[PDB]
Amino acid sequence: SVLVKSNEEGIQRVLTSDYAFLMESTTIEFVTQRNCNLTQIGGLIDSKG
Amino acid sequence: SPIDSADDLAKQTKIEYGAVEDGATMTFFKKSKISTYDKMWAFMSSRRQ
Repeated sequence: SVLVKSNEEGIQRVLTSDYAFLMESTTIEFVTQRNCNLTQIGGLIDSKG
Repeated sequence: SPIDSADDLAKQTKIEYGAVEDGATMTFFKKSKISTYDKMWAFMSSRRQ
């Protein structure tokens, strides 16, 4: 149900349903700079390089 | 509510908290599994930055 094969199908799932998608940091920055209907929650919870 | 209970710190999330990095305040809060102390360790490690 919540396990997503891709990135943009998760984008459509967070756009349509009552669903929260987890991306890392930078695609979050790209979709918040691009789309003004989406937002991030909290801070960076890890330090992956 | 007034925060005279230690469970009141687990109840709220607005008044944040920290501690000195000793293992009596960090490692002892990490292990020694008490549910409100699990909440304390979760808020300390999730807000470690």
